[PDB]
Amino acid sequence: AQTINLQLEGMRCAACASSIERAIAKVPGVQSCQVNFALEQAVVSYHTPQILTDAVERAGYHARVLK
Ligand SMILES: [Cu+]
Repeated sequence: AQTINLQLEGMRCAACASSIERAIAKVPGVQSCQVNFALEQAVVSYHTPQILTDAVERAGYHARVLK
């Protein structure tokens, strides 16, 4: 697969982590997602990084790919 790391903004509580995890899981192609709450980071494996960041932004959070 391919794996990307995202730096997120706007997570304020566990419900935010859940919303983001759900937004990512509704993206066709995604295989796996983990969120680091304190650091506002996600690691996502998928089968379109722009697809992922766009989904997170639609859920109401900022997202950028880390390189
Ligand atoms: Cu929240």
